[PDB]
Amino acid sequence: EALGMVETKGLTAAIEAADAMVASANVMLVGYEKIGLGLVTVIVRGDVGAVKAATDAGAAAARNVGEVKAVHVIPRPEKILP
Amino acid sequence: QQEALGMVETKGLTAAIEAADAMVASANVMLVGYEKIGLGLVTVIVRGDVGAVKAATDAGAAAARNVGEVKAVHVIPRPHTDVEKILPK
Amino acid sequence: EALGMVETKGLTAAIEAADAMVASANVMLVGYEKIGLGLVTVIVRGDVGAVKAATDAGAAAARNVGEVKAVHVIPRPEKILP
Amino acid sequence: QQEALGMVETKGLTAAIEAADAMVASANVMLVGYEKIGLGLVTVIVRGDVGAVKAATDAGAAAARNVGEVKAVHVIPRPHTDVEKILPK
Amino acid sequence: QQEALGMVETKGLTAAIEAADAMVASANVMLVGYEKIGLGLVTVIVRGDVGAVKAATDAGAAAARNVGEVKAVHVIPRPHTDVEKILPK
Amino acid sequence: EALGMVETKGLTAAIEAADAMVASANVMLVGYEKIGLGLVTVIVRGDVGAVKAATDAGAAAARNVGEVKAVHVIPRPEKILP
Repeated sequence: EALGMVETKGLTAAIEAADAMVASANVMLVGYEKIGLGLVTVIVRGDVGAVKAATDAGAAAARNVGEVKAVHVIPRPEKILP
Repeated sequence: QQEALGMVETKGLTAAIEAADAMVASANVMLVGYEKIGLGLVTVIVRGDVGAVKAATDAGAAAARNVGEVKAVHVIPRPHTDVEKILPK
Repeated sequence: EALGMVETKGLTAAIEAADAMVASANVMLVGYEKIGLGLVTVIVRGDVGAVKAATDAGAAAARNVGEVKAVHVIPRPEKILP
Repeated sequence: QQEALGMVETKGLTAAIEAADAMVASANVMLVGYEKIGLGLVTVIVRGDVGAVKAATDAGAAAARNVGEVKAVHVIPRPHTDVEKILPK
Repeated sequence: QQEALGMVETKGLTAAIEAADAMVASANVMLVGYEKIGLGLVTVIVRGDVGAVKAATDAGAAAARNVGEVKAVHVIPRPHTDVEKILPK
Repeated sequence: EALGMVETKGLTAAIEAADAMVASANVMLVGYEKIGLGLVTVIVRGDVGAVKAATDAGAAAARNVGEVKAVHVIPRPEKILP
């Protein structure tokens, strides 16, 4: 049960990422995190395969809207989230 | 391709309220809400038909431009079963 | 029943605007909004005439304290506020 | 011209607490509170007589300057019926 | 010199979650939590033995560097009676 | 019963200051304050002597981690805090 995240500059690029990820595979949206400097992180949860597929599609879709600052998959054993 | 989310991201809140007003008066769109992400950035979100949403965002963006900076303008067509599920809310 | 707003860089310029607007005409102070980057929006509600008079006086008074970033009147039919 | 609001806006919180202390010890002014607006900006607000408020803000600004940056210093004379009504509180 | 606090401060949240994961898998350290201070800065805090904490922070910092910027890496040895008392929590 | 504070750029430098202050003298940690721009203020309370000793040690320790923006002691008569 992996965690996946797309970090963007702008919220529009983050919602675009969230839409692309959930349509792409069997992943559940955990939520959003605002850390300032116009930075928003979109977090998904699901099996490793579904998470890797979702983040690649979420990053590719956000890229067309705004600047993607980070794309990452953590195949974890939600304790690690804020 | 029937249901959609629309957004106008501005630098300044006045430009965002101006966008929200122009959107709802220009097309058959319902205001979902606002989001503050820091750096003076505010996102205005609307919901309605893809055609209505594309028309609202173009009018929202044009009206906000007269007040402040518009940083982003975007339309996301949605499945219609859980249109608002992808929003932070 | 119009909405009026003065957006400033600095809070002192915003409180100065709020004071000038409420003394100028029959307008009710809705509140303040902080959006970061030192930006503060002062919002008033009242009839269109009273709102246009208040915002012109609020902008002119704030100008003497700090930098006014936006001045606007919306003659609306509070649903549109955050 | 009898009741007034006073403010000292600083870059840094230490300079703001230093201003608040200098204000209350220098003149017959009551501390209303603080406001954080981002960009490291903090506003200290005082209430009292116009004369006392002008004297407190000058001492608050001078004391804060030794600690940090002072971005704004201002006095607003108020009607006395609803002195604090204009504040965000 | 037995109990310690460790921290990795990053620009970006993804780099912070990556640090948190690398820390807990690399050494016998417990994740305390996160702190957002603005400017896109996030601090990840761990608790454990001084040796384990120095090993976790080095692995957390190295793993975060592959994702984003690491702004600070630090180890604070603690008395063991009230290890977490100094944290903002 | 004085107030003492160390203002830093970064949270790590602030926690380092808090640790150095509490070990240095008989001072109680009031708390932390985040004002944005990566600025964090660490506040202590105790007798004037203990507070002056704590802030000097807290500033010296933070200096080795990050940039200290302010160091100050107020020998007060907690009303003055946010």
